Amino acid sequence: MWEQFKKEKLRGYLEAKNQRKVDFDIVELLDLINSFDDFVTLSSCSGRIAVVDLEKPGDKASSLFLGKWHEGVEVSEVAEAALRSRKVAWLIQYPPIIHVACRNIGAAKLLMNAANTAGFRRSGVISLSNYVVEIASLERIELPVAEKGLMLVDDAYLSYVVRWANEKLLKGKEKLGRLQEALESLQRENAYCSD
Amino acid sequence: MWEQFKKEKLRGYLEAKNQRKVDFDIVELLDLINSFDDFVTLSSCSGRIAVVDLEKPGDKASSLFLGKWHEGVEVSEVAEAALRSRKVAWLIQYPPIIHVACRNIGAAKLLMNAANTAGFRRSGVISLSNYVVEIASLERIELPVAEKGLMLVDDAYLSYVVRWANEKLLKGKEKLGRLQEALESLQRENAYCSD
Repeated sequence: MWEQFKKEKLRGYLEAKNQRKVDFDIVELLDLINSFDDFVTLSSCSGRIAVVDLEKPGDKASSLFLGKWHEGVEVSEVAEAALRSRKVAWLIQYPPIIHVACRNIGAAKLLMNAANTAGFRRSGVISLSNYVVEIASLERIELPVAEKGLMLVDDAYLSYVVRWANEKLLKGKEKLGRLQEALESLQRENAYCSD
Repeated sequence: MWEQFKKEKLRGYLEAKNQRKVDFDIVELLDLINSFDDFVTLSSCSGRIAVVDLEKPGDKASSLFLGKWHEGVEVSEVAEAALRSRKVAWLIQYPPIIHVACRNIGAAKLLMNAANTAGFRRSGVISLSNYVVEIASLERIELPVAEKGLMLVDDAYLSYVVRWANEKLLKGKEKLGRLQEALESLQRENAYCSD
């Protein structure tokens, strides 16, 4: 059952790589994870900062992305997006989130422990069925900044909340890098020895 | 091992109830949870809105609570707190979070499924050891509103973000109520029948 399950999920990942529908900056991590026998990736996001045009907060049905960045962003990029709002522009920082199915309870514990080592608090098994571990962090810089193309906050305040968003996104990338290291250190234990 | 583990943890909960160190509005839920043989509560928060005086964002070491509410808050209460800041006052909404140890994998799956039924996305096993299930939600209204007793945002904007915070806190309480119902519906199956 596990090998057939992993083949199905891995086919989904390879199709997303072919369609260029995987965050370029964690293709390595995800490849690495899938190179363990007892893991298969399900989904991932390496973290982002966005500006989203929203009628009401949490109204995902009204939502339109005004701008989206997988890396640190200039205050200027953010204002630019916000000035294009037709409803309320929200600045949103999404931290990294990875889902990995694990073959058994020991494999889940291994991955959870590495995630924790890397600094991902709030990592957990979100489905016991195929021990799907979520590796994640607390998910809310989320604040309104413009309405119908007009700013709600002054340039100083915008600058402050963007710098903060940048700094959080970077810390997410740091933790992703550490997790890749940890898994690489693990995986490469006998890279230079047959025995 | 489980009964000795549960006795230790339950003693911690009863001591916190005696010291009035448990959120009054989920004493019922937590009691109910502890009335299952296969569960024991570890910790909980029923959700809150706070204003916190912070040097930098996430600088928990500089943090001082200027105001804290377990229920919906008047915009006026929030401004009042913020005006007392000596550093940067942040408005923070914390959603409900419950930790429950479960006796076996079936018990974990049961609790996770009820939590999901109630609307707690992002519920998971955060330690496989004693199947500690975290019941929780996404945790960030978090924004700066005053500095050294002076407002950074206008009254309209403050009103808007407080209303939003109120609405999120209420939805957390709704989900807590639903989870208590679900567990009660479960627990009371043979309340009126010996057989």
